Amino acid sequence: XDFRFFYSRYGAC
Amino acid sequence: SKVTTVVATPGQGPDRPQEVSYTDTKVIGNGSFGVVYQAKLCDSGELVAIKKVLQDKRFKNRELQIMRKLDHCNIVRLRYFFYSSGEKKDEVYLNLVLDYVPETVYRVARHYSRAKQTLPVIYVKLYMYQLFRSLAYIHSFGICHRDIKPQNLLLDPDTAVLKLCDFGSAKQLVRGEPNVSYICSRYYRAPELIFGATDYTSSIDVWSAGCVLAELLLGQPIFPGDSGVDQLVEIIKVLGTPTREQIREMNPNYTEFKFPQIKAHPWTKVFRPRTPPEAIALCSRLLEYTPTARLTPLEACAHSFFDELRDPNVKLPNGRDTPALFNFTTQELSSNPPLATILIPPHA
Ligand SMILES: [Cl-]
Repeated sequence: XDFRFFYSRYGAC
Repeated sequence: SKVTTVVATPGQGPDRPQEVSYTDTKVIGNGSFGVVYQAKLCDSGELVAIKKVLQDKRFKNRELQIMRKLDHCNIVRLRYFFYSSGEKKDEVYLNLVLDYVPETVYRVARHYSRAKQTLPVIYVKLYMYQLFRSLAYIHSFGICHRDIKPQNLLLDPDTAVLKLCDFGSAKQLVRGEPNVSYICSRYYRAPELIFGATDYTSSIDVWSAGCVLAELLLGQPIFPGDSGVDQLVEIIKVLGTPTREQIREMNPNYTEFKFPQIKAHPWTKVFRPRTPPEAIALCSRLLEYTPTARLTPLEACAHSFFDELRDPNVKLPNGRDTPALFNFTTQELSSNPPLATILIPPHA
């Protein structure tokens, strides 16, 4: 998907 | 352990420039005019996001002007601003230093979607209610955000606090003064924007918020498509072909075009069978062709879908307090003050 930030605690995609 | 200092102006309150020091910078995202950095303020240890926008040497920057005026618990706070060089040679950039929030509604949604699981409805209520409060607040100044989408809904996942961000498209709309139609992002654009209208109102944000709600209930965007014609086909498959009266309320230049002829799909068949009926009912009053028939943000806050939030004993699933929900101001309630009877329950 199209994410605001490089990283997230919810995983990568 | 590099420390950087700059002279910057606080985002609210005193216009007096101050020395501000920060450290631990690291790249976290990409902006239209340069990379986005996280930093840690030396005085407090608080994390900030710093984003760059191009300074127009003939007009003062609308996003800064808007973000200095706003003070609301569901809107990201401008801490400081200052000017610098940047990616393009010879250009001056405005740097906006914002309170950092680590997640977004979009990340949470994709997390559940990829797991093939339904976002718990309590979170759907919390997020949407907070989004509608932020809209009620900005709309009360005449300001339309014009780019509502899940990636602009910052989220503290533990506290469930939502903050609206990215005011780079926002504008104070004035009836009778035209506006560009080419704002708002794919999947979230109201049909009058797809139709190129220049005389729209803040109700375009309410359409976009209904698209976010539907996406949280579906696990995917409700009106996808890479072109306006593909998006419109998805809208018509749900709402049915718009009538001539409806097209004239969106953009009267489009009344006589040939549109796909489709009967509306029943709202109860759009979502999965166990979708709560109040969520479907709310969505049907947000995703309306006629812009003036859409709920206002304050009316959406008062909708019965959010009644659980007004119950004295509601907690997050992790046992925490709900975030602040009832600290309305006079400003925020000014479009319709006596919704307060619904909006501020007796225990608040
Ligand atoms: Cl995101």
